[PDB]
Amino acid sequence: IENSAIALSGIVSVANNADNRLEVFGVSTDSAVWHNWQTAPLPNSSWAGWNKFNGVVTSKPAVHRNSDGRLEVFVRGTDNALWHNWQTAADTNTWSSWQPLYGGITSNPEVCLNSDGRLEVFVRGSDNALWHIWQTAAHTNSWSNWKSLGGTLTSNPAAHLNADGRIEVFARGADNALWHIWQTAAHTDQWSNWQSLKSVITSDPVVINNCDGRLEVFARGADSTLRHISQIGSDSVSWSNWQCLDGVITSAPAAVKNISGQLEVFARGADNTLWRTWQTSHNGPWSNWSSFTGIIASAPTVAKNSDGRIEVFVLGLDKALWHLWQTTSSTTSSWTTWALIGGITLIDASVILE
Amino acid sequence: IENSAIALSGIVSVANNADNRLEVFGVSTDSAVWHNWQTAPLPNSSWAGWNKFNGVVTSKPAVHRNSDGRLEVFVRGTDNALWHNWQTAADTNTWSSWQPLYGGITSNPEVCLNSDGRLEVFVRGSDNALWHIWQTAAHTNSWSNWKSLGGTLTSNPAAHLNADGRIEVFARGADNALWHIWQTAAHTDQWSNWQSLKSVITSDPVVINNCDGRLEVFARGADSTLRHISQIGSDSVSWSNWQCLDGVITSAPAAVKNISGQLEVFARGADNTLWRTWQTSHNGPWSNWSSFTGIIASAPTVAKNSDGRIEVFVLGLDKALWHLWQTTSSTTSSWTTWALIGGITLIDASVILE
Amino acid sequence: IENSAIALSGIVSVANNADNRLEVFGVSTDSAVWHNWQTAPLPNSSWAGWNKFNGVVTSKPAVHRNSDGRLEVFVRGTDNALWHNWQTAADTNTWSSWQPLYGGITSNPEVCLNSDGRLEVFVRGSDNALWHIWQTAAHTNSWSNWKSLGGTLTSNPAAHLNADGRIEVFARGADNALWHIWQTAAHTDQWSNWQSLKSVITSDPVVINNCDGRLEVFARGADSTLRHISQIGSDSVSWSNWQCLDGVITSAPAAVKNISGQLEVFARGADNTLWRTWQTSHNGPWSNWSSFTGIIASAPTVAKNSDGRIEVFVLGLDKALWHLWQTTSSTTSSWTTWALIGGITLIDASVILE
Amino acid sequence: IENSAIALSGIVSVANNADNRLEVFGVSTDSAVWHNWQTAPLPNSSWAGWNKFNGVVTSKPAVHRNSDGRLEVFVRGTDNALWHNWQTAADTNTWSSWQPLYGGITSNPEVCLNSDGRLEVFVRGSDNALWHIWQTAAHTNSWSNWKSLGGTLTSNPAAHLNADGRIEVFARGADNALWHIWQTAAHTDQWSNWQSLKSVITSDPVVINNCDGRLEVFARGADSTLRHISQIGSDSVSWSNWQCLDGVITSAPAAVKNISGQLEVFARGADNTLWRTWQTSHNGPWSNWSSFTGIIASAPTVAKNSDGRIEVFVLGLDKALWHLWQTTSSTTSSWTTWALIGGITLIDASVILE
Ligand SMILES: C[C@@H]1O[C@@H](O)[C@@H](O)[C@H](O)[C@@H]1O
Ligand SMILES: C[C@@H]1O[C@@H](O)[C@@H](O)[C@H](O)[C@@H]1O
Ligand SMILES: C[C@@H]1O[C@@H](O)[C@@H](O)[C@H](O)[C@@H]1O
Ligand SMILES: C[C@@H]1O[C@@H](O)[C@@H](O)[C@H](O)[C@@H]1O
Ligand SMILES: C[C@@H]1O[C@H](O)[C@@H](O)[C@H](O)[C@@H]1O
Ligand SMILES: C[C@@H]1O[C@H](O)[C@@H](O)[C@H](O)[C@@H]1O
Ligand SMILES: C[C@@H]1O[C@H](O)[C@@H](O)[C@H](O)[C@@H]1O
Ligand SMILES: C[C@@H]1O[C@H](O)[C@@H](O)[C@H](O)[C@@H]1O
Ligand SMILES: C[C@@H]1O[C@H](O)[C@@H](O)[C@H](O)[C@@H]1O
Ligand SMILES: C[C@@H]1O[C@H](O)[C@@H](O)[C@H](O)[C@@H]1O
Ligand SMILES: C[C@@H]1O[C@H](O)[C@@H](O)[C@H](O)[C@@H]1O
Ligand SMILES: C[C@@H]1O[C@H](O)[C@@H](O)[C@H](O)[C@@H]1O
Ligand SMILES: C[C@@H]1O[C@H](O)[C@@H](O)[C@H](O)[C@@H]1O
Ligand SMILES: C[C@@H]1O[C@H](O)[C@@H](O)[C@H](O)[C@@H]1O
Ligand SMILES: C[C@@H]1O[C@H](O)[C@@H](O)[C@H](O)[C@@H]1O
Ligand SMILES: C[C@@H]1O[C@H](O)[C@@H](O)[C@H](O)[C@@H]1O
Repeated sequence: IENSAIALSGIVSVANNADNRLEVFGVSTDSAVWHNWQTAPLPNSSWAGWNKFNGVVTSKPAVHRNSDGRLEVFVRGTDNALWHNWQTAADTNTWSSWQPLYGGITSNPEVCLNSDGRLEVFVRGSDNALWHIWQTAAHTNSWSNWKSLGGTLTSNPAAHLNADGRIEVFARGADNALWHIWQTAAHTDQWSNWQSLKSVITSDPVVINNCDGRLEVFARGADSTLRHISQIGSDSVSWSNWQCLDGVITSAPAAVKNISGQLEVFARGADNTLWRTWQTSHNGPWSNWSSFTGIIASAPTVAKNSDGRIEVFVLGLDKALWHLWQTTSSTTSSWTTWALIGGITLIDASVILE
Repeated sequence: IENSAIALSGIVSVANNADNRLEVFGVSTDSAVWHNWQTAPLPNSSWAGWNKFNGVVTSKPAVHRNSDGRLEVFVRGTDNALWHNWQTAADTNTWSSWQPLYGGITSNPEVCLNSDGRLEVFVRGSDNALWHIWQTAAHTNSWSNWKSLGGTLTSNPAAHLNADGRIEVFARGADNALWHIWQTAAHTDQWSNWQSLKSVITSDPVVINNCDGRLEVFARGADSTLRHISQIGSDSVSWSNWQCLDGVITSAPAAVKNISGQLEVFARGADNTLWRTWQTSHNGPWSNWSSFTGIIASAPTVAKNSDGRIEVFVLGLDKALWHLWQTTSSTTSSWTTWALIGGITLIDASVILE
Repeated sequence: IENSAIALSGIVSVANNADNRLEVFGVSTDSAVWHNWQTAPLPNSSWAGWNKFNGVVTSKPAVHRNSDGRLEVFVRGTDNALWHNWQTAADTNTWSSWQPLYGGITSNPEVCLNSDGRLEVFVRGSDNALWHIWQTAAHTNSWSNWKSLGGTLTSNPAAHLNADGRIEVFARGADNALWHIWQTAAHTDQWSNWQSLKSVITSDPVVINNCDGRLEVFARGADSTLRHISQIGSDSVSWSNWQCLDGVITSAPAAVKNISGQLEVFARGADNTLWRTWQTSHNGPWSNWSSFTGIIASAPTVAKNSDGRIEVFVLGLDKALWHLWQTTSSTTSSWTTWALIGGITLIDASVILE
Repeated sequence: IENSAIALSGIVSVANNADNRLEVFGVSTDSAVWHNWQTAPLPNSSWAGWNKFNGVVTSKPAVHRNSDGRLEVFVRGTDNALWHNWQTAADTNTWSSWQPLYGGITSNPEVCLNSDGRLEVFVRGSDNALWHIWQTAAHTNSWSNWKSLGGTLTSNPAAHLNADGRIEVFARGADNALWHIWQTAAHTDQWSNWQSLKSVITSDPVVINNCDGRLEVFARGADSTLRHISQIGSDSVSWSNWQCLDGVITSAPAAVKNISGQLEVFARGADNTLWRTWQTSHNGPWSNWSSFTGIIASAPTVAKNSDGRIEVFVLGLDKALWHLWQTTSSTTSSWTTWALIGGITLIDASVILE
């Protein structure tokens, strides 16, 4: 692979509803967003069926739960501006129409919740810089003007809250290295300069928080293996060295923290099946990758159920959405085999960044 | 102290709003509930002033945030039944009137959020058993009938979610030991039998979750010192031995998990000042207690701000509410000295359990 | 029990030979020291039989392995002075006669190895202060003069190396609290002043090193339960608060670090059987005590075999030495039941400190 | 670099004497072994000066301390057989002549101490298999016959005790992967078959024990960076995945466990200076490499002083031995700059394995 490659992304965005039911969002062959959901937060739950939002879209959709429980989806439109829609009541299938947030968008949108309850969206803009826009009041349809954070992006952005409430954004730069920028006071429009974490990544970065409040970042490297880095913590503003893990992966990775507090990472492997690795102990070494039966056609998208059970979604060879999950909450739970969520097929609507 | 004593409780209940502003609830000399809140989730924020809910009450009030962000308060009424009121919109000072949930209540109420978004309330009933009632749909004013969990309670109940979504309830029993009972499937009406954790406690139990998903319980013991016990974990249904910490305490303890993942405990000490102890490392030993200047007249009530800063509320010698807090998010942050939240005085409305 | 009680001690001293065979030393009804050893460092090993050192003694004997592998035993004599004898070659049953080190001794002797290979002995002296004497060259029969470290002791001393090579000595003081004093430079005659760790202990203190280089001290408390305290570490000269563990114990405790790095403690329990508790995780909480069948008449003495298997020695109701051990090296190994090491009976020769 | 390269090795072997004084062994331009030692185990200690053992040698020498404190050195002779010499008394400069152990040796020798006090030596033999020979009685000049462990070696062997007393040997195989073989009962002639840890290493393997009893192995990889792997533990016979650390290294690595229980690794870096990395927390992530001033001409050899202070030895550009060390025992201690141990120059006598 080339240093400037971006690994295959996930095919849906997933969220937990206010009642913790999983709900997924993808783009079908009509270039419209469709969604589907569990009807109950139970291990046996049926799924409602695929329901369409009217409107042609031009990016992967991004979803986040508002601080009042209402889901809200962000997507690029036919006019290359940002659009969004939302549940008008938590846990209810009453949605707004797509509504305009304007701007000129050249990446998939990335949405984060500030620690004061206000949603905030990050995109690459028409000048390849990072731009953002936010709710000016928690869970309200009052949005700011667009504002630039500068930089030159060559990946989609990835945003995450630090334990102290400061949003931090990660993105690949013009030199194919991982760069990052952050709020310097929680949920305030006060930002750092861009700083480089070095190395070379060949996927979007993926970021998760450890129990102990340290951010950890995962990405595919130049040699096509998983690599990761973490904050040193203790009021330090330093990071660890990079480590790679053996095993060639062929999609973006997806990270999750299990209910035991340990990290797990999923990715499509060299044989195009789903691979999983997990920390064997607190901060510990990582297990050899383990494989699930079945060839997959997207990166995994990983979520957790109301009872902590991990669930994974992927594009199948039939171009439909499949999922599998842990049967019980235990960290040693067995897993199901891939099952179909049928009724539509999906396309990869991700913005082509080059 | 006698084995059957119940240590002095906190004087307010505290919650985070959907936007993470702190809001406190207490009972004034008119035997009505009043509340006060931060106007913004900032370290410098002013407080709105004391506002009254009309209605005479006969217990300490209990507050919880619904899964749609709306706060909801539970209290015993003049008729010894359960009453509740709620914000009609998240982050808004538009409240319902007190509305009836009926029942015969002989303890302070305790409220928990199930992992499927439904509030659930636990009380001691007219026959001294544990009784509960719940929302039948997430964040909706549809409630179940009252149902008995049996037992004989001599403390208020304390409820907490396990990492796998199962509510677990702790309460002192007829033998003055700590007992507990739990959902055996997450957010389902399937409960265990009562089981004893043994020992003798002289306060309500206080329960918190560790990073690694293990519950930890704190209480004052027969010798008036803090003692604690924790789940062994690893799909075990066993608990650790009890450990006590040196230092005589004179109120209920209050536990909090800081943004570094470590536990801290606050309690009024033998000299009637606020004492604090913290885990020195991951699961580690506990620090010697450290003292804050100022004589206090209630147990502490502890909360965290939107940026992770710990904040403590207590009754003063003037019978008014005071608070102090960490000045920065760091675990080594300095602390302020007690400041007054003036305008009313408070009484301890806790139900007298004997 | 009274605050000034000293819990029943172990009946033998145990050491590993240069080849790691266990060897035990006790006092028989002739008031002479006898010893016995494994003939091979194997799980099935026979024991050689009881062999007598000629000479009447007046304390429990203390044994340590020199830095050249030779065992060396220290004891108080009929003249109340210190005497010692030694293997003249490692792993060989060729011993010196008892040889004089003089002094006036009013406690059992305690021996430690400095980090530069020189043995050092600590005793309470005729004026109740701590006194010490040392090899002036590693593993050589050249000893210093007696020198005083001051203080007032009401227990036998317990000495242990810090991770940085500094000997630290623990002993109960005139106020029945735990006190300690330490080298301020490794293996040098430069010592701190006495400092109090506070509390009240009713046994000799027992000290062990954690993996992470922090000393941890165990003792019985005023309420007859096990209590413990540890160094905070990180170049701090502070200690944790004291914690007690539920369960009444009736002898001195014995601590050991298993080959997994976790601490375990053994003690005679309230029912006069052997009890065991272990840390359930890294620095973690402690297990409920578990009991071994059989009434015992001394504190346990605990050792580790060449393969890490834990082995325990106690006085039986027949006044003979019994032992049991782990059958395999695993931390979850099963245990044998008490077996007799027959041929002599033993007395408790410990110096009566009052 | 090629997959079959073996990274530059250290220029001396180092041991602690019975009194913990450091002593180093190297080969000079006369192809004889010389040694030098600290005169006292102190931070300021002078060194004795270079002293020659008569006899021409044909490998790097290997040194180990016997279980009776006497150092013993192993080397290949002019006849390609194994030779050894020893201190005849601990801590004394009275040495045997080189004495024969015979055999046909095609690697540097590697020496380990069994958990029953018997030295054991591992070499590649005339048929490229692993061969070994051992003391049949602890610290005695009675040796076994040579015996084969099979395999095909392309690196020098590296041997280490498991926490349970079983020797484990690591060596690169015919496929350039890391292989290992182990005693299946502690200090017994009962061995496993060879098993592969996979990957590709371009240096000798280096093995150390973690506090928690798990072996960890370090080696340079095919991409010239440091990589490492560890035992999973918990009576499992599994290992972690491999991880690499960013940073090109140009010698064998040297690992050490500091007195805080954390691992540190030293290696010559891409700019031919000494680099150091350390675990930032328990099992934690690894720091970015830090550099010491000065170009070096060998891998580092790392030791610990009697007080825990880390000390490093390297070949200088003048072909003499240099060292630097921590000034205090603290983990954050400052370091000295390179100082000369003058009087001879050294050559790399390592056996050329191809
Ligand atoms: C995001 C970063 O912004 C500037 O610093 C560029 O010079 C970097 O190459 C990178 O694109
Ligand atoms: C809550 C518990 O319920 C029953 O088991 C009683 O026998 C106990 O004493 C306790 O009150
Ligand atoms: C060992 C200690 O030495 C002195 O400080 C005494 O005052 C203490 O009581 C204690 O005995
Ligand atoms: C040491 C190992 O021994 C055999 O298994 C060989 O097939 C391997 O290639 C390796 O050399
Ligand atoms: C998502 C939105 O759907 C609408 O129908 C379009 O008119 C907008 O341009 C945008 O594409
Ligand atoms: C997303 C932002 O929208 C604005 O309208 C543009 O002017 C900016 O360059 C950027 O593209
Ligand atoms: C995940 C499923 O595995 C099967 O082998 C495929 O045939 C399906 O299309 C799908 O990819
Ligand atoms: C809290 C409620 O306030 C109301 O005014 C009363 O009528 C009810 O009895 C109850 O006390
Ligand atoms: C709280 C419950 O209310 C019901 O009405 C009573 O019948 C129960 O005994 C219990 O007190
Ligand atoms: C906390 C405050 O400390 C002061 O000393 C008291 O005078 C106030 O009443 C209040 O208790
Ligand atoms: C241990 C020593 O044994 C000898 O026989 C005695 O003479 C000494 O006094 C001392 O008791
Ligand atoms: C052990 C020491 O021996 C010396 O001879 C005595 O003078 C001291 O007081 C002390 O007893
Ligand atoms: C440990 C052994 O247990 C048995 O019950 C006793 O009869 C023996 O004397 C001995 O104490
Ligand atoms: C190390 C030994 O030194 C001796 O002098 C030689 O005779 C042997 O062959 C061997 O080299
Ligand atoms: C080291 C061993 O020495 C023996 O003499 C040889 O026969 C073996 O092949 C091997 O080289
Ligand atoms: C370590 C020392 O650093 C210096 O720069 C060199 O000149 C010396 O030869 C030696 O290598």
